[PDB]
Amino acid sequence: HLLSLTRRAQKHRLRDLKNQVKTFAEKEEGGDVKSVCLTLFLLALRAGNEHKQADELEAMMQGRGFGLHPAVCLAIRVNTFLSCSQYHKMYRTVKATSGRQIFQPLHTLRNAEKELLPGFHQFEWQPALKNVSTSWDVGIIDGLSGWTVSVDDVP
Amino acid sequence: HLLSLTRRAQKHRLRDLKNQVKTFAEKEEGGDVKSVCLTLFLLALRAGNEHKQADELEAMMQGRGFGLHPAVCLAIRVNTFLSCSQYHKMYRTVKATSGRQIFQPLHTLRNAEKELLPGFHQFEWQPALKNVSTSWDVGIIDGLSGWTVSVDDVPADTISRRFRYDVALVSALKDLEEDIMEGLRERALDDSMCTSGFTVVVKESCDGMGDVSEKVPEKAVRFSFTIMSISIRLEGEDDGITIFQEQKPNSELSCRPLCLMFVDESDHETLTAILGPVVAERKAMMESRLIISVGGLLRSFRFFFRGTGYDEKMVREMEGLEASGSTYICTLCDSTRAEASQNMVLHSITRSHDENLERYEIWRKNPFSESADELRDRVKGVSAKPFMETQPTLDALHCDIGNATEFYKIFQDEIGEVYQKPNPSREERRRWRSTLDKQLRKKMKLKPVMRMNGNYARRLMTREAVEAVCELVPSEERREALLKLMDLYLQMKPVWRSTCPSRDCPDQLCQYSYNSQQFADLLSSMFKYRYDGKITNYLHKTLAHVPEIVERDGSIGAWASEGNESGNKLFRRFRKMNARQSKTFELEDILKHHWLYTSKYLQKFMEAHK
Ligand SMILES: [Ca+2]
Ligand SMILES: [Zn+2]
Repeated sequence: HLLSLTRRAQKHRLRDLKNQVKTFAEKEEGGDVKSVCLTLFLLALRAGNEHKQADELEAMMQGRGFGLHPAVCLAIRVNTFLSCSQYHKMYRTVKATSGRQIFQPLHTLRNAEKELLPGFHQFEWQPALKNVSTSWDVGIIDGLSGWTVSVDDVP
Repeated sequence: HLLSLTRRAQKHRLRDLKNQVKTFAEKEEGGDVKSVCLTLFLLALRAGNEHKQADELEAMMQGRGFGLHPAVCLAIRVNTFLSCSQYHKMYRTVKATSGRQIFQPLHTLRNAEKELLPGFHQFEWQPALKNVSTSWDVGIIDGLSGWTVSVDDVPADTISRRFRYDVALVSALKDLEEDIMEGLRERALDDSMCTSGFTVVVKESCDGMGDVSEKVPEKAVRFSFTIMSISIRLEGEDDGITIFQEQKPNSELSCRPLCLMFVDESDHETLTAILGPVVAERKAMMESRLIISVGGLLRSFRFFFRGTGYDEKMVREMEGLEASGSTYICTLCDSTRAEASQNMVLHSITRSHDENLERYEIWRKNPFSESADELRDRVKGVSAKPFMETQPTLDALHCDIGNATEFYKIFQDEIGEVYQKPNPSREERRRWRSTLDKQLRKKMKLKPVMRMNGNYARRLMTREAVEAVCELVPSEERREALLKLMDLYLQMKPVWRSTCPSRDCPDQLCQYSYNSQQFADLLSSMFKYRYDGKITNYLHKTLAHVPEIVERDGSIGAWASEGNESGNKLFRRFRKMNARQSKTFELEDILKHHWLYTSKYLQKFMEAHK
């Protein structure tokens, strides 16, 4: 079996096959040796339904994503109701195993949405709004809106 | 470019080269089209000096499969209370975006788990176990155990779920197959040889839980066991050679649940009905020897069980003793309350299972025709029949709580004058409590608790907090006194709370005799007003039986029941997140999910090299 054989035995077992493939590739594609034998693999695997093999091979070759945009992750975390600490646990656990780190750490989520949250973009009005302050970078304010806290009054 | 066309486009171009490669593969390599192209491409990649991708594809179709192993995935699903549907949203999410899916689908988690749960690996008990079926594949069984449900009898109302005991044993031990073989190799012991001489020591714990905010009573009970140590016996002359000893026995992550019921601890009727088959298994398993395929070979184990994780309420309940302000305070010794304020230290361990059985006989047959109080005295507190054997042992954690509530009550008394005024009212007690609580908040920063949990007792039994309330007590002798008291207590504390005192604190053991004696003498002297004839029972256990127990049973605190108590916390979160939703299915689901949570194989991946 040419699977567990050394390099140069598979070499001279398949010299004629690789010669025929290189000749055909030079005949039709200018000579790109790699892309032909890569699609040979494409179709050879997709014959038996193991589409999973084909995906991970198109995963390696100029892959889209080792990793995810940090926004997609922040979104993942908030949309799976993940505790911050649990997600961090997961991040450490999924990074230590086969991790090139994929998920972003937590502290990069915290500055990632400073764009998603309110009070960020600059804006204005004309004519200037009435009875509304013009400061535009005010984030989350508690709604009491200036309650004159002394006790004896309406509390 | 061939990278731009459709796959039908491709086939219809590259048909003839596919035919050529298939025919040559037939005549020379066995007809293997797949491998012949894999190693072809692999060698054309190694033509360029593109070594790194040649390696990625080299480790890609062998050994490791997909991005991260399924078991690592099941484990993360478990270790984060991730709902099945939450997990699929994430799966779709991370897969659709840049994948190369990494996580595995649910139905492969659901198919790769049956390796972790009980009821999967084969075994055989030699000799045959007593009154236990021989099928080795029982999974989760419902605990009623064939109850004759007809209405007119006692009703089979109570819901329960449970494994068969031995199957859970074998599953958690084949889980420990990794570490036992690593212990076998690390010691450089023989592997194929010395297969029938293993020895396992197993701590089991039981406990119930009140005010389970259900979603029949509120209280729930959880019955669990833990693998303490594994040592070796073959081939003779010597003793048990330890191979494995639990590094963190007190942890929750090492506490394996077996049975869950929606029952209260109090009704004895329902508790014994459910937990009976279990007692017979333990008693029936003590004799036989286990035969398991471990480390590649069939091998034979023997067992020693140590029931130590019970609280005293249940320890005394489960042993026929009367509870709990009884005259016979000690579970180990026979002194009354009076006899426990007189003599603090000189005592000898007596109580066990079998004598309790015979003395119950003395109580039931009544061969000497004695009156009640004296039949009470001949048996020395043996009234009800023991149904279950528990090591006569002390629990660490609740001992700390008792001494902490006593010192809290003592501090409340000392702030005011209790040895001046021997009869105060409740007003001064609440009043004394109020200045203590204010003093505790200003100094040490600890708000009060309705009840002193263990961590507040760790912060309580320290010298600074004590000197912040010593400053309230005006007399300088009572002050210096309880301060010397606190110091003596702090020297003898790490003796019982440690895993192995013979190694971690040998010196407190050597002066333990003297340190406990000086504690008891100074208490009796400068406190006779309070400790005339009424002492609590943990104080007894700790002034009479600790050196003897820890010398006898090579370690203490390592067997407390804390590990199981804090796990109820997780039980609670598992009733919140993974509800079935049904009581019928829901206990089974908790057990399933919690058994997985407590596996070690999955905890090796939870660490991932820290
Ligand atoms: Ca308890
Ligand atoms: Zn005793």
